[PDB]
Amino acid sequence: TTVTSYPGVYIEELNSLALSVSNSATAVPVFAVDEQNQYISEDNAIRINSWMDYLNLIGNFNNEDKLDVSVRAYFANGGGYCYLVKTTSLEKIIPTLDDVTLLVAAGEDIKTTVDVLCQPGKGLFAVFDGPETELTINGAEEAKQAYTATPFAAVYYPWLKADWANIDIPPSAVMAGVYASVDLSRGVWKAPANVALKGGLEPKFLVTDELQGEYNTGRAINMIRNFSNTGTTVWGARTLEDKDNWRYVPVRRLFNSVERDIKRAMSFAMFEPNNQPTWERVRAAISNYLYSLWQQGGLAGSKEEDAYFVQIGKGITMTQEQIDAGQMIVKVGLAAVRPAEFIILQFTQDVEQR
Amino acid sequence: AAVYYPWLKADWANIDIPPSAVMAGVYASVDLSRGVWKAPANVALKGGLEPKFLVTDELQGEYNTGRAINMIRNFSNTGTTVWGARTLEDKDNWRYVPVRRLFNSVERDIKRAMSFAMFEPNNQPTWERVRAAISNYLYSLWQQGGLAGSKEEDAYFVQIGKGITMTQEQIDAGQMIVKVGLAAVRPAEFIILQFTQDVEQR
Amino acid sequence: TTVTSYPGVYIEELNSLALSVSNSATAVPVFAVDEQNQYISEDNAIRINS
Repeated sequence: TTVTSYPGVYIEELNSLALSVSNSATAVPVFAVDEQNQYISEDNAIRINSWMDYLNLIGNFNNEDKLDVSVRAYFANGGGYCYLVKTTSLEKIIPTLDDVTLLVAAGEDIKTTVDVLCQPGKGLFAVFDGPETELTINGAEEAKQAYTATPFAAVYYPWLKADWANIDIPPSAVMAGVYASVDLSRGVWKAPANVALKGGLEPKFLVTDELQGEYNTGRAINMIRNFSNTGTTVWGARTLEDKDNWRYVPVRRLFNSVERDIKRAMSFAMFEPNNQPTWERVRAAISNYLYSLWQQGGLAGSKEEDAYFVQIGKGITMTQEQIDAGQMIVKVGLAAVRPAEFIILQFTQDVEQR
Repeated sequence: AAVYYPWLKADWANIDIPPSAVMAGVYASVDLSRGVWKAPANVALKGGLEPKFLVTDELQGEYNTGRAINMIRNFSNTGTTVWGARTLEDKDNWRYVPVRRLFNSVERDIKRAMSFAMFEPNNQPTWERVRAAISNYLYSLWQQGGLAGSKEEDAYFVQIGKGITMTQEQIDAGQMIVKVGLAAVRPAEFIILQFTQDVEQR
Repeated sequence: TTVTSYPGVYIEELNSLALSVSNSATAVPVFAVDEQNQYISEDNAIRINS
């Protein structure tokens, strides 16, 4: 540590491992632009902040082209900054980017590129757009066949039609803004459904309630439905996967933003020597992040011993021989809240029975 | 030994700087600031010099095994940082340059102390001083966190005495034998994170 | 399970078998229509809701 050579006063500042977890950039999307759009440069993530910032790329032509309408509809719903890449070089740019967590298809049919991109380790929940044609109720078995069931996706059926820019707006770029608006206003764990679309755009296809019955099961297609109380609202929080674990886009995107806020904090404690002083700081810094989500109501459970658990230590999670290979193992439990998809009400006339 | 791949390029002195002289200063900066047992990787280079060759992460996958080559990699959070603590040997004992250079600085600080007790006659008064003086050094490293283990009976052990480490016939040849155990800490090379949705299971 | 190749942070999500039993569609009938009824298409389960 310190060497003492000459008689004098030696100042040395020993400091413990200071570890804290930063939460930032929950929903920052990317837009796979149309390949024909000549204004996006080839193989460069040109980044835009606002619509006046985007308008320096192209000063006119808000009316016709389907990318140009989509990013205008994106900034109207929710505020964010988005990168614009061509779909030809989509798989080359996205891994070398800072925070891209919604690979949003602005009507470009990039299902194969999404499956190559997102492994279970990376993250970046990627929304899709529904089929622009009519979906009847008895043609449900074929309309689901085009999408392949993966828990990193979401489909939204009715393509939207607005007053300005008379071409049909894709629903995926519209719903991309509602994600960043909900994750900013009420946090990431609240489901992005049941929020009115702030832009003045109506669904082109009306939604029967029985039509949503046989589509919102299996690899579900969420449906934008307009009714009289709140206007045109999004009405689906299900992803493209039907099992008990990963059924919901709030329960999926909470496990993205927790597994990315901790991974940035683990870069500070990267090459620290792992013993009992080190993994007490890593346990206490992660458990304060998972406690702050529990006080905000993002995790279910009555008290904090049930909402989460974190376990580091020789013995408990890793053996001695794994320490000799230099790999410390952190087990993290989360009980994420799931939305009330079907609130049911049971009415009894037996009040003394209880 | 230790190898560091990308030769560095700086603004001043436009010839290519070798990485070995650059990494030599980071060793003396880490060993002074946080001690010898902390791994000399994950420290930004204070000089204004960038790597001449960019490092792909998959390129480091098949080079950081076997007789490994450590790689200086620049990323956006901390700048150009050193990113390897492995030596040129792939076995379980001597895999790391902190676990190697701790066994150099302990086996040289004690060897200078053994010159004072060099020709002392070895009996029960002598090797009680040598046992108690070495065990206080290995206790001071344990309180600084340089040695793993829960309590001091597990972090180290030192054994001198007729019987235990040396026999009677080796005393008659005049050679006393000191056995010293160390459990040096090894760096977290691959921190892995396992996420479960079963919180009442634990 | 997991392979460790390069020094870094590895996220792997191990999840237990989540199994739950869904109860739905207890009594959904089919109607063998009359063979003379020309409006039902041949060999196709035409489905009606209301």
